[PDB]
Amino acid sequence: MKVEEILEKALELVIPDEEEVRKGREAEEELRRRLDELGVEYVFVGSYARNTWLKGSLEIDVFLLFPEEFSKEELRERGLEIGKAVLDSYEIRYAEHPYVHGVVKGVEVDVVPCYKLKEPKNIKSAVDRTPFHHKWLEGRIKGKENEVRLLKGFLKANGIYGAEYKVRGFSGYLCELLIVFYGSFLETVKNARRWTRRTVIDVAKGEVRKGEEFFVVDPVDEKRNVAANLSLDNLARFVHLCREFMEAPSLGFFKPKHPLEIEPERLRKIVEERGTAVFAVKFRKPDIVDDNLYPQLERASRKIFEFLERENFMPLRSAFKASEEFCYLLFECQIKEISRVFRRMGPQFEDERNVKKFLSRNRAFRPFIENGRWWAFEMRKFTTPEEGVRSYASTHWHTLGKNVGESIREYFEIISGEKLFKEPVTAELCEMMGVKD
RNA sequence: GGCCCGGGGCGGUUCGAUUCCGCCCUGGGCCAC
Repeated sequence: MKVEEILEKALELVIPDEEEVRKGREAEEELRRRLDELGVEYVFVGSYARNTWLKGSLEIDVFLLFPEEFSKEELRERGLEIGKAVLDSYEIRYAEHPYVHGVVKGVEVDVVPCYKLKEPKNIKSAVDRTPFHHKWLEGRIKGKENEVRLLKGFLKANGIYGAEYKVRGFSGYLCELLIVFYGSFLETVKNARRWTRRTVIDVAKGEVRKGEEFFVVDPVDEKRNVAANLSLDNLARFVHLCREFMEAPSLGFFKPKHPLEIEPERLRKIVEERGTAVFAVKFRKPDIVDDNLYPQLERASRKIFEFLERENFMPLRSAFKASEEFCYLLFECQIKEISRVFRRMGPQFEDERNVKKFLSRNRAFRPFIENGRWWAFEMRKFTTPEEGVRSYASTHWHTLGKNVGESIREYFEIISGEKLFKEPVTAELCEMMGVKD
């Protein structure tokens, strides 16, 4: 029931069993043949190549090596041809550049094209840095693969594994660098506890120093931060998870948390107990990829949150959720209703010039003096958050992200009350309000 | 697509805007890569 005892049973969840392992080898096997039969220069990389892949995440990455002189276009065309010829089923995919994804003997395969080079410089695209990352890692990580898996399993179970924008967590490469640095998962966890937002980990120099931000310097490129897209709050959650784990080790830290859905009735009661304004902006989800969508949801969410705060509705927290169908921007405010009149600060009494201009405005209530300066009562255009966001979203749709904003412009509604509790957002709402149990 | 930084125009808002809320062009860096 102590750390060691737990990490033992935890392996069971992160390490792939013989059947899954065999499936991958027989696949790498066949994949090899097909490529040699065309005599292509390739190099398996990624977690499959180093046996650092998490149980259930089997996927083979194959990078095709091309001469430095070949053209951008050449690589994609030939990469496509090759990928086409070797994959049972395929499907052009995209990221920095287009690439081929498919399945061989029942397993996911990625066929990426890149430039065969030597020495980190000369690099043209992040895909070229992958072989170097791989080289630096194969020798150093050998023998610690299960330590890598515990860390990945740990981060994954707590919703902070991937480095894509939907997650903003720890990339797999980062996890392997951490193991190489600390030696094991427990050592990584024990030290992470003393991590700060100013911590800088330098694998190449085997050093830990203070910086302006959390920086895990790439062994292959001292200027690149591997934890660049790890978010401040996600770094905080990890640090806090590590402290709690070392305090009360549990297998539970490696098991995915249950959705724990709730009945809209209890949710309705909670919001009533809160006395707050809970509402959502619902619009149609743009047909774009997560990497473009979620950063936009954050912006749209932030822009409106700041509108709510400068408009005095005392926002608490925000959230958002995407579906195949729609997107929801969720909000909770302390002010369900603010008055019509508010006070605008005017000039100091001595400034005759500005005072006259300030008093020249025809207002409904007659301005007054208070502690040396003039003030005026003014009337608002809206008195409820919902009412405010309807105005805001309607005229500032263009500042809520290029795609999200264009979608909001053509359609969006504001839901609240029971009507909201029926939408697919209860999970996000409970998280947002700290509903426990 | 998003984030950081820096320019040239603008609009609305305000007693007063470089500085609030936004929009055009526009140069550089970063991120998912």
